[PDB]
Amino acid sequence: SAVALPRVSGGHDEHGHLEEFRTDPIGLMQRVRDELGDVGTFQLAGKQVVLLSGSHANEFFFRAGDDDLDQAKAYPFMTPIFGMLHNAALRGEQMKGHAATIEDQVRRMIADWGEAGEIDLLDFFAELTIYTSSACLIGKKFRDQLDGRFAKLYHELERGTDPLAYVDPYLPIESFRRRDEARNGLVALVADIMNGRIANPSDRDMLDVLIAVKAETGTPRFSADEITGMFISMMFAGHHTSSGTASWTLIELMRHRDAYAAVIDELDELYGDGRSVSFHALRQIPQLENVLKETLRLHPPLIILMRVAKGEFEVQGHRIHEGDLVAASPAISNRIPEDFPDPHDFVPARYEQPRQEDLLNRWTWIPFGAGRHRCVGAAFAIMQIKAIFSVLLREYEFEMAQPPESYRNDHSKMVVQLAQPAAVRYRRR
Ligand code: HEM
Repeated sequence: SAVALPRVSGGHDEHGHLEEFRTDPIGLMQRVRDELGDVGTFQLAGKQVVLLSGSHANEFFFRAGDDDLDQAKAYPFMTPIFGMLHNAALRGEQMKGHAATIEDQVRRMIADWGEAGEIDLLDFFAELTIYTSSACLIGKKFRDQLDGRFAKLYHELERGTDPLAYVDPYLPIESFRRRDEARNGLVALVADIMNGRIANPSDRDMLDVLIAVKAETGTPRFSADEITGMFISMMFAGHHTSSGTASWTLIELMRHRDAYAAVIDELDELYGDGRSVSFHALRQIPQLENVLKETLRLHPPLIILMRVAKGEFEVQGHRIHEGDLVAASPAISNRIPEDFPDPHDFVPARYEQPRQEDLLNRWTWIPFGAGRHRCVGAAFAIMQIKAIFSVLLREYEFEMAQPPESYRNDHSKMVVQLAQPAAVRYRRR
């Protein structure tokens, strides 16, 4: 019985649909839903990906236990990179402080901005998010010993996630080589901070905690190599997502001056009570929030969510087998026509009380995913954007220095990022 799941057209290239997935993954995924519907597959090298879409299919996907759809082995490119977080830095009691930390990191970042100038959205926000994450999730003391170097290396790590990892995480290609060398540079970086603390024993941070943990032998339990990895781990899920979202929030505001105007008036109005960013970032900021939600629907940082099937299951009559990669796609589900009218349109109103399309499509509006394993950093990420823009939009006004269309994502790697250049002009309000 040579029966198989329905497969999307194409896949002609050497590694099937891989070549396409590295160029236009969203187009490939839309063609799957368009030709096959809710359940369809495409081939990534040797592996088959079972792409689920639509409310019913996604519900099955998100309500499944880690015993059915495991995430652990779904992203082999993470092994070389790495080599819970919630308890350490995401406790609600900590949000207020993180709001202040973030505000401080932003003001520090733009400190040399002056009157007017230009920045690159990817460069600015990517580095800014390294500082906010490192400062909040690990500690300011640690962040203060970091600079553009750490950021540049961390970026090489993210550019080391070419879909070819599904063939082998250690292929002798350039991106995988750069990835390994970059991590080697991150260890040298962390080791230097570690030796400074040991040679010269106060506010304590997560690095202090990891350095102090002793093995039963009495010897320290973690090496510089292991600490760097854990640190890379703590910041990975929150870095490229925040950087990208921040970039696309400013891009959309700039593309739609009407939304920009509204956000600005509301911020000046909100802050008119004299309270701080750490006070307002934890509280409602409607216009800004709806622009954010609309930015996440149109440009979700994770365009595909992966899993490895453990058992034998059936989704809408189609049979999934153990070993199959099962996948959900926020890029695709977030634009399903019947759930989000004019899906390709930037319509913040979509989330105002009268519609709240985000809450009426619990299994389709999945920029943060859904179910039990819905992004645990969601509240932090929202607070961060509020905190970041409360500072930027009040101090500076922005404008595009390139055609509106040239602002787009780079889909060559599993981790999505803004293509360059992404130049933007700024000027003090
Ligand atoms: C607005 C920016 C962000 C977006 C769109 C986002 C989105 C997501 C999505 C879609 C998932 C689920 C992935 C899957 O189902 O395979 C996820 C998981 C996760 N995110 Fe985020 N995230 C963002 C920011 C952050 C930040 C800033 C942090 C760190 C404070 C973070 C930490 C995590 C963690 C730890 C998980 C794993 C959750 C679990 O499996 O239980 N995220 N995120």
